[PDB]
Amino acid sequence: YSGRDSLIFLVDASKAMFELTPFDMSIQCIQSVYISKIISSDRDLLAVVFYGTEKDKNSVNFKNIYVLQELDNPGAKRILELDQFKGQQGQKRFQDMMGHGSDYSLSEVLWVCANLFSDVQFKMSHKRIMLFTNEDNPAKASRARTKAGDLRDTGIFLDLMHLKKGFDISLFYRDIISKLEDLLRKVRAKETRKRALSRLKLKLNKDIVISVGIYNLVQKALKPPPIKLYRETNEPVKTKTRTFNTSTGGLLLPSDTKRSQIYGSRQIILEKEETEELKRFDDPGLMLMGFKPLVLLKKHHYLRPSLFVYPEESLVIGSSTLFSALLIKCLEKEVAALCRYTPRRNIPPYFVALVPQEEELDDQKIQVTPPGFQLVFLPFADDKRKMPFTEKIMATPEQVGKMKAIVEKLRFTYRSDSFENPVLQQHFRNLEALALDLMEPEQAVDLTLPKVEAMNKRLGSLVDEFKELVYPPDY
Amino acid sequence: IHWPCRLTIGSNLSIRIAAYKSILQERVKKTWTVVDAKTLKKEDIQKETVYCLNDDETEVLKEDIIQGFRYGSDIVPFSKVDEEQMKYKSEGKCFSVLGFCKSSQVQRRFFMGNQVLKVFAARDDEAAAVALSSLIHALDDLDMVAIVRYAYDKRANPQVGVAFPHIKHNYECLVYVQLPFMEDLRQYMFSSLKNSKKYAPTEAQLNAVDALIDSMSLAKKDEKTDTLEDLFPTTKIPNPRFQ
Amino acid sequence: KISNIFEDVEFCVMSGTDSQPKPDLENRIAEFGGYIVQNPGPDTYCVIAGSENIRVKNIILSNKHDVVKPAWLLECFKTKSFVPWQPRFMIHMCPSTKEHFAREYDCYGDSYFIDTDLNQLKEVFSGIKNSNEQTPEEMASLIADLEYRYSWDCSPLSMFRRHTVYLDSYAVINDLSTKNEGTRLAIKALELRFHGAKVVSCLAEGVSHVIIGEDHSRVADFKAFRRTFKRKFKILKESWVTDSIDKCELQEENQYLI
DNA sequence: TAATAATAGTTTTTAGTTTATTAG
DNA sequence: AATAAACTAAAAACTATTATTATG
Repeated sequence: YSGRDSLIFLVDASKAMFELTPFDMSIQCIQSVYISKIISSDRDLLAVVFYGTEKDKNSVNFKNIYVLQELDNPGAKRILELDQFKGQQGQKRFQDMMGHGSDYSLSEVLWVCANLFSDVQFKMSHKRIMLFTNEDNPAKASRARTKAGDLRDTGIFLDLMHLKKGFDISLFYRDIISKLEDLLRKVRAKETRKRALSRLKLKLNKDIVISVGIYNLVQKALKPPPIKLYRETNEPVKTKTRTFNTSTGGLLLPSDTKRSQIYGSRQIILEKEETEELKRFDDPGLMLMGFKPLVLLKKHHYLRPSLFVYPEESLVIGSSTLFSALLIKCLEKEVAALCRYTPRRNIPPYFVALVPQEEELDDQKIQVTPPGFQLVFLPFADDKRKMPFTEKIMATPEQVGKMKAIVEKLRFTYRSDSFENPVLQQHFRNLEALALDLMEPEQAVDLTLPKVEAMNKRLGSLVDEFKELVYPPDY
Repeated sequence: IHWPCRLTIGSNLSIRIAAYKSILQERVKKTWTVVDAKTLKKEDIQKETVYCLNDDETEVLKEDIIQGFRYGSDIVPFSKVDEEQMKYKSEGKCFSVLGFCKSSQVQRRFFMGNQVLKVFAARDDEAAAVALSSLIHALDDLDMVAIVRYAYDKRANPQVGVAFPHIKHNYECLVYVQLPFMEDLRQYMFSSLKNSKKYAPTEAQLNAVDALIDSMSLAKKDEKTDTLEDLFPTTKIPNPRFQ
Repeated sequence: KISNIFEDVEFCVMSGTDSQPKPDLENRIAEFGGYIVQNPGPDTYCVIAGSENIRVKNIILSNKHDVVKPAWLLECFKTKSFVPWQPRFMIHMCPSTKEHFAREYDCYGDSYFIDTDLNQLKEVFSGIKNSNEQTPEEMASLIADLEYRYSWDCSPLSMFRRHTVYLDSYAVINDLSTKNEGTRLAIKALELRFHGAKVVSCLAEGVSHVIIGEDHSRVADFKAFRRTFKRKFKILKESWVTDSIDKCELQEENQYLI
């Protein structure tokens, strides 16, 4: 989707944040945000501009205003530029080549920010500005507030917290504006997507269909694919690769490709065309079979992640009306739709259960279970597997009670997003370290090692007391 | 095949277990053999690359490549030998369980992975078998689902997973399904539908839909004999692609 | 071109960021014709290292090449020729180079064919970790023999290595609790401690040089233990200890009697 | 004669290639 | 001699993009 959110970092240089110094963790948070952005999304833009210095590096040459990074996609060079001033020696060298606190005007810095925002040549979905100062400085104040209001009217968002901590110093900026602790790299390796799956037609019957918007919500994440860069020049090769004639010499052709499967006595030689046409059974869409109760489910037959189904009022108008009716009926009916589904041409059909997904808006109106249906794959006969019989022994009421007492002592709310992949996190951290010429960044287990290893004594372990077998079962 | 490992409930108190691939999207047994046009065998058939340098016809070999990654505006060089130490280290074929929650919090919607495991105990370990039976009965009674950090082997990947038992008169075990990582939680804001003043279904449409639902019931209704029978059992039909 | 000996041989300046920028290192190898690469390749002679990052540590973790400080390069840059490696501008040993520090060097920067100077000795000794894990008797036995076998027992400030004196700082001898206060009698012990002298505070077999300070009436107590021990101690003035190291020497008992 | 047509190259999934443990 | 971490083609959409046949 076109348009992104633009955030620019503005930090005062008034020799008041030089004394940990506010400038220090301000720079640290800016670096952490830039790292999170470069690991999250590259379509966004970042800009670093300073004011109050003794140097006037800016396009219109305004006093004390210094620009360091203009609005551009995040880059490692910007990270190094930030890091060269991160340290205390970095702070003093920064103050040397930039200049210490001097006179300025907030109208000028807002004007420069507006010019920088206008400099971009892309549709830019949102415009936000982050500002940092310990205390409010403010004539100058009147013009500054007027210009800030004008920019806010133009569609510019502002953000700031005083760097003293509490809720004490925002007096001169009470009206100017329309917390950075969470921005301190608390989020890492985020993934952002804006597109949607292929919209199809709901073949509910033989004549009328519904334009259905397919949406994936929990699709599996994976590391980005590697590139085959050269050893010395460190740039990828054209990667030319296709089968040619080796035994006889020469070049092979796609028309020369014959496919076969050696079965029994002879190899049934064919061509590809038969192979793709074999995969063809019907047209893309969801051919509805009927309704079947949700209670009539094996409750353990998941095979492929579910996909959300939404109306798309772009090819038929009945999508929204009929889906709203069905969802209303989904209150009274617990039967689920049975559909033969094919994402595209030459795909074997799968039987699909449309579990009612009714919207559950919370106090903040979070779209929990968005209004529509989810695709539930139904396994075939071959998808099932045999299982050797096991009906040896049951349990005793004493044992089940003891196990209940052991387990319900430890309970968790199960926050869904509480876990991330340690492999992907470590991979991202390694790439970050290599891109910045550093040591091993850190290791942080995503609760993969159970915390019960230390709090088992806290929960009062009793299965150790209850060894049902004289010979140790846990040998 | 079985997955002979140990259920690490708690710090120690491990329980011998064996797991099997229960439900899986089946693949074809034999892949197509691309044979020669006229010889119909593998003489001029081979998979190979040139790795020509992007230039003017200079090329490169396997030792000449570096597995870089697109770090946004640029590509940082990296190699598999670097991956050898710059990777997460697993601990064997562990079955570490870490958390316990209520079955209400989890969702059939949030069932991820690409396989199903019937979490059985080990072979003829009566003490472990009865302990597992007691644990699964307790979990079922309290609807108290378990969180499992799973790894197939030393070279596998960590896998958060949900555990809830299955009870029958012929087989009794625990069902394991891979839980997500927060990266997988893709979000897409959607407009509400029940408040669609522009598209509000008429009550005549509502009653027609009710009649349609009643007519196209694909399962026998539970009578006095509890005849909740699937008139169209999909699970007992093999994939038509193979036939 | 200039130092074309570096040419026809590939060098990997991968980190090269201790104090010299990479392009300058990349440039300097160009007027010398040396081949520069950005990855560890078998044709690379050695890795020109800079800062200690994770991946150069991996190169150190690996045994693919040789990890080299820029000092060797600068030595090669200034001399315009190859310089044999020494454990002062060199980091990590490849199997080919493992013997290089073993062929003409034993275990440290010390060589077998290049005479070591004060700078070499200081760097070699600095490379050796500092730890005195040896009991004072062994300095008197073996380490004192360094000044004996090689004739250094005449050193000015350390000549009591084998001379064991009596720390005469007590009003009454054979009692170690009546320390004399306000006097400079402890200088004899520190001067003894300035060398390998076993400073035995009480009259023992070690006591052989009784350095009489401001009290000479204590000689009667010395007579009690002058026969109970084999190496008899003799009444000596402060010139034997107190003034001897002040004069930076080791006086003799006969010339310092009483 | 001064509009909308088919139209590329995006990412994004999705299905088809490769090395560890059972069988002798 | 099986399963599965870990590569490798391949097939929609959400964006810019151009030829109509607008008329003498």
